[PDB]
Amino acid sequence: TRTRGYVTTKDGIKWYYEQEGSGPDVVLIPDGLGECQMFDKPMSLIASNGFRVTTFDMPGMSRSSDAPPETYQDITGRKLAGYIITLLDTLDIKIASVWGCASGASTVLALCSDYPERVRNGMPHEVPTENPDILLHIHEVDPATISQEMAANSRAASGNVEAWDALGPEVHARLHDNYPRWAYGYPRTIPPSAPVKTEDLHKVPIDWTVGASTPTKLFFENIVIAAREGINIGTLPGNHFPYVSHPEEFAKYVVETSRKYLK
Amino acid sequence: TRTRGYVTTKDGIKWYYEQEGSGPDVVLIPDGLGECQMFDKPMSLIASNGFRVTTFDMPGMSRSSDAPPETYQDITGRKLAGYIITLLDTLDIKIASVWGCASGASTVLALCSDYPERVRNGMPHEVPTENPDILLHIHEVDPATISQEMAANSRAASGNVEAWDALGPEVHARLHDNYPRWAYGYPRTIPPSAPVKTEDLHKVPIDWTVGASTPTKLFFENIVIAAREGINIGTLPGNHFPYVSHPEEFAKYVVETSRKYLK
Repeated sequence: TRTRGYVTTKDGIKWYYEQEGSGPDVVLIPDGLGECQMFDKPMSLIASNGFRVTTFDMPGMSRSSDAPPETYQDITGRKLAGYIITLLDTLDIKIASVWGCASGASTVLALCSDYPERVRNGMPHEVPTENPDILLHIHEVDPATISQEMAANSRAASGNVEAWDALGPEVHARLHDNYPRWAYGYPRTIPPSAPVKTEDLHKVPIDWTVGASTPTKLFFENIVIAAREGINIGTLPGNHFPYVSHPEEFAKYVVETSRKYLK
Repeated sequence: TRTRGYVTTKDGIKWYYEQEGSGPDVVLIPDGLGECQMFDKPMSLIASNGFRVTTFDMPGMSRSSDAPPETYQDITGRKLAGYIITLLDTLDIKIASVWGCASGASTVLALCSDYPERVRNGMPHEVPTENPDILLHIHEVDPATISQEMAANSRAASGNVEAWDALGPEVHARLHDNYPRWAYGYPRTIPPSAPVKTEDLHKVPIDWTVGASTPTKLFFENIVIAAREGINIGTLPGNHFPYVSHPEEFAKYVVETSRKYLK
């Protein structure tokens, strides 16, 4: 049974979150778009394997939109990690296996580096280290343009346009409003702040991934860093949203990976 | 400037080869298709930067078709390297900077591992380590189907279909006949013989690349291996045929990369 709710943390954010299952904690941090409904399908799969899974809309995004502007402006992995930690304390989550793509991945690494005690294992996916030229000036145009552009960009990187489309009108309407907000506070500050320094990656176990169909250059640097640092690195079917494109495989990956760090 | 002709080596191969320029030797080994006309444009560029460039059609392919059956069957990097050494011996090329993609890349590595004394530096591109899904049963259909399917597959991996097409009707007619032959003796034996062990990679300088637009999973292992072994690794624009898709950029890479090892 899926638990759905809202909670107001001490930092003023009114979080929308979902939980399912019991057992060791698994946390699914969304990507930059901050829409946790993208994890709906995988959520059940994971939970069914003896895990309590928690996900949520990111501050200022979708259902967690009632939050202070600072929580969605000048965003970095560490900033977002700070918020997550507060939320986890509020939900009494002591330690967890954390997944995250893009900014969510930056957050995972930030958590791995600065709050090692709260992380059982980190699963970052496509950590932004550079700013694709397709973005670059995405925070200068009008909201409608950003929305139209980012929707096309996101769908293109979906790894499966059918499944992407099948997220539904509710989700896409929420995504429509998130795009501009994302554009103003993420692309410029997230990449440069990526916690990929040597000292950020060895406090807890890390299992890094990149989209199998993602063009090599986009996250080439992720692979080189992982390899050079001796961190498990691999691919997942799909591109930027494996949890949407290939929910069964995504679930299997998260379950198998987390399972190996449990007693 | 450019010389074009044939030379019959002691192994029975009647090679079609081309040379241009003066100075240190640079050898451009074609990919699995074994068509050296793909190097036409970049060859001039490289030759004009103070190098003597040598290229050729691979054994049993294109203009190098008059060759014993053995030379195009059960192909491995080492097998091809043996033929190349004989060719180089006949052309009096003692030491060279060698470029190679796919099977060509496997050959480069084979040369680096087994004939280090003949290699100034190796520039392998997209070394096949696994036989990709798309070519699992390629040999199981009619030759006409093989030609059609492989022409499509190659065009899709061209990195620039306009440039691919622009190789010309003559090249494509030759490629048409090469496809089936390549399918019978390459894809099943090339990948398993990849000289990518630790013992094959430290005898001479190597500068490894993968296509920037190539789907990550395809040559994902190339990146990990290079990085783990501390070998220079980067991307080149395009996909599988950088010398066709981005001739100028390709030529620049070969020149700069080779130039740095000169003494």
